[PDB]
Amino acid sequence: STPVRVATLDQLKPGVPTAFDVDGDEVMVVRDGDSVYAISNLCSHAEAYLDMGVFHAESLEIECPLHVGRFDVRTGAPTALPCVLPVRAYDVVVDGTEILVAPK
Ligand code: FES
Repeated sequence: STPVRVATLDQLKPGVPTAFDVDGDEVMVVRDGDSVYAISNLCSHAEAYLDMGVFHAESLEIECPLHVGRFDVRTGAPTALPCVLPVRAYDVVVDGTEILVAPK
């Protein structure tokens, strides 16, 4: 009603974060195994774009490229300084190989 289709699951390399426009909001999407996670692409610490940082599959953290703060991709929770405030997490469903993200 309606979500945003960003990509097909296998168009995403596992562990490689990308960003998509979801109804005006920029959203970082990343595959781990067969799971897909989505959070705001904008770091809460200062202006930086999380998809251009480093994804840590073992801990499910995205590391900001600018001051290397971290967020949990499952929840948007800040998990390493200097990030101290969470970013928005987006609900994601994979349906028939299509990755669908619920808009804000
Ligand atoms: S802008 Fe992301 S840690 Fe500073």
